[PDB]
Amino acid sequence: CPLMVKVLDAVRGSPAINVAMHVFRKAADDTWEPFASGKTSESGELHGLTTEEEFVEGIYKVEIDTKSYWKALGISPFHEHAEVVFTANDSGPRRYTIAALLSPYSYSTTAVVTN
Amino acid sequence: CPLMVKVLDAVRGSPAINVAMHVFRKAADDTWEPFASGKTSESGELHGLTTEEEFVEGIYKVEIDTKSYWKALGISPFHEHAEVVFTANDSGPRRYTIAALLSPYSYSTTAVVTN
Amino acid sequence: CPLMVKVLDAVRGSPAINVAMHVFRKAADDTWEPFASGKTSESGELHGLTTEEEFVEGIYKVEIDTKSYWKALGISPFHEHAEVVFTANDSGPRRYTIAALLSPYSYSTTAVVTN
Amino acid sequence: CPLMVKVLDAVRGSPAINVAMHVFRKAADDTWEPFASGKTSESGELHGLTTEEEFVEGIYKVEIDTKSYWKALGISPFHEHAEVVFTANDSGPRRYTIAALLSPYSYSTTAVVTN
Ligand SMILES: CCc1oc2c(Cl)ccc(Cl)c2c1C(=O)c1cc(I)c(O)c(I)c1
Ligand SMILES: CCc1oc2c(Cl)ccc(Cl)c2c1C(=O)c1cc(I)c(O)c(I)c1
Repeated sequence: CPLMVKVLDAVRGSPAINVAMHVFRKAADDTWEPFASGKTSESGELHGLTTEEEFVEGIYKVEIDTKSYWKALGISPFHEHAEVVFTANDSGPRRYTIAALLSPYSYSTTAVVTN
Repeated sequence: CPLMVKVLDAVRGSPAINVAMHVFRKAADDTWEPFASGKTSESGELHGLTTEEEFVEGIYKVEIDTKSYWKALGISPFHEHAEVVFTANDSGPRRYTIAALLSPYSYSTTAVVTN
Repeated sequence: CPLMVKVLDAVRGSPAINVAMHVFRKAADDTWEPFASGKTSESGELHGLTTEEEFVEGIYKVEIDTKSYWKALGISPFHEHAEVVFTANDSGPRRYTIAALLSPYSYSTTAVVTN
Repeated sequence: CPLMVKVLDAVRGSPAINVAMHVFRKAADDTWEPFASGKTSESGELHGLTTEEEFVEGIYKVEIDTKSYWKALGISPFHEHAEVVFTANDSGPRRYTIAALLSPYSYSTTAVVTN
């Protein structure tokens, strides 16, 4: 699993469950081609988005539907979505975890890139 | 000033100076139209992007060029940019401060919205 | 003003108003001695804690009463308080802004240090 | 495992390895009794601190030696340590993960409390 996403909820102190997201890959014409998508599990995680073979170098965008998450909780959110845009680069075997910690008016995001 | 941005550096504990950013507004045809742009000052702040009359209701995107910031400091960061996308002025005019705290592999972002 | 604190609310997207905090300084006997205290204003800021002459080198602790903040909003938060402990003025006098962004189960804290 | 700690590094985008920490429990005389300690693994995690039987309600402090971590990396840090102080409360079976994301001049911390 070369690319995984983890989402946590800073209001409830829990995994953010059933958070939908779409992953896009930047095309030569600078448009965002849909690449993969899913919803987070009960652990706030989304696995199995891509494979080693297809996860080639390039610019990728993860668009996390945080607005729908907060709306389902009855809490007014600020952002339309949380977007994480990064370049994936071949420097040895790399596994990427994109993590986001969500609050209604704020979010934090980090990457855990390992071998 | 109804739309201001502030950027801090979490490595040096300082304002993030000379950070370029572009603001877009979603058009009726669903494309992102250019709205305003600028760079942060010595205080890490960017003021004067718009006016109360021009800053109508809509969905706005602030694209903060964090990559160029880190690269000029010798650092190859994870993110291509920090994106902040939000609906503004849906309940009447408000003043928005978009803030981002930057590290090479992570950033946090929040908003301060006043009436 | 060499020591200022700013506190924001990540749920409401606003300053965190009326947040009490106590500042301590580590004594030569290694106990925490009271140094200054106050509460945040309508802007979420606390100024006037000390002076350049009084704010000598040393290890300082800012104890931010986040629990009382959340409880007054009806929320039972995770943390008892937010603690920020740092050495100040070790290379000569500096100006410090201690910032905290609060959510019920999470907070971020940073420092802005200027010469 | 009722209490676990996870530490990540926002400069290198990796688990924070070999980070030492001590856990304290508040005593009746308001002093901090040493309770448990350890160093994070290659995954940035510390398990096996306590057991269900001894992890009773009370106020607990996790003191994370972030200063030694950054010093070992040759990077000048702001904080003496990162402290996380919380009340553990019996509301059904609860597992606590205390997580911290570290930068030299800033850190974020959250709790993931589950059943
Ligand atoms: C969404 C995950 C996450 O994102 C963070 C950001 Cl962005 C800032 C600070 C923190 Cl602490 C976190 C954080 C975690 O708490 C976390 C991470 C992993 I990997 C994990 O297995 C568990 I359990 C918890
Ligand atoms: C409490 C202030 C604060 O703390 C943060 C943390 Cl800890 C992480 C990320 C962010 Cl973006 C912030 C943040 C701000 O938004 C901020 C800071 C300053 I100085 C400021 O003048 C204004 I306006 C806004």
